[PDB]
Amino acid sequence: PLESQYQVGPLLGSGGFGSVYSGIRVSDNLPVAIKHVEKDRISDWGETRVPMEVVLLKKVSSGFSGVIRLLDWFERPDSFVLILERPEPVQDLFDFITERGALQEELARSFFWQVLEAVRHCHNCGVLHRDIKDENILIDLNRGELKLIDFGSGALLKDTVYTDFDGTRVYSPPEWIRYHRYHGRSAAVWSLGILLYDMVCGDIPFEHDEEIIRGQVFFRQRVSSECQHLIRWCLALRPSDRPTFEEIQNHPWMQDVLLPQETAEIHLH
Repeated sequence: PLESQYQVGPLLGSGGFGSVYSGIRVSDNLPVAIKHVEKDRISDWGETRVPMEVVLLKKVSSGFSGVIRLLDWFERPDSFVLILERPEPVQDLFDFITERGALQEELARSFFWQVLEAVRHCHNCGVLHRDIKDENILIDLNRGELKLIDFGSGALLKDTVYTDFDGTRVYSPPEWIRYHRYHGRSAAVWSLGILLYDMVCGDIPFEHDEEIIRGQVFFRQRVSSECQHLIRWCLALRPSDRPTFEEIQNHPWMQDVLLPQETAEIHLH
């Protein structure tokens, strides 16, 4: 009885992922997020049959990490309901960048670093997010911690080729655009390059398919030579030419990252 143990609040948003509401667990007042997904709207089912998203979240929800955890879930006649962790106060990265514009490199470094740690955690747990972008990143404004949300387009990680994709197009790699084929890790690295550019310039680098495949990056804001270098590396046209997660985190631009709490004290408080 999901109706008894949770006090529903306002709608946080809705879209491809379904409808998400703010909530509070009547039990201990723990703040949560309640996600509703209609069964007719989900193609990927995992293993009882449940949306892949539930399988994915269970694999990454154990222990602490930078990914929003699955607290519990319920099946309804025509839909599934997922109870998600909800930090507070929070603002998604998209809104934060829309209000502040381009982010100082020190802040982008801390944020980017945390996203990398979150993605490594998922990959380490056999999960590929496939829709990494500012809209799917939550910022705990008081602790300065980022959290990954929406695994609805994800998949179990594998070393073989992927021929299916339903994530955000302007964040998808040239190989998906041209051949409808991509490998997990290298496609993730490309989306991380889009994300980083987004953070330091205030907007994404490419809008049309032709720009994605051309792959030339133009900087609309002042960005250090080292950051520009990391961005162009993540956005290498040839998948194998992109850096591994280890190479990204060992990159000159990624050194001396601030701690989440310092980050909040200096940039968010």
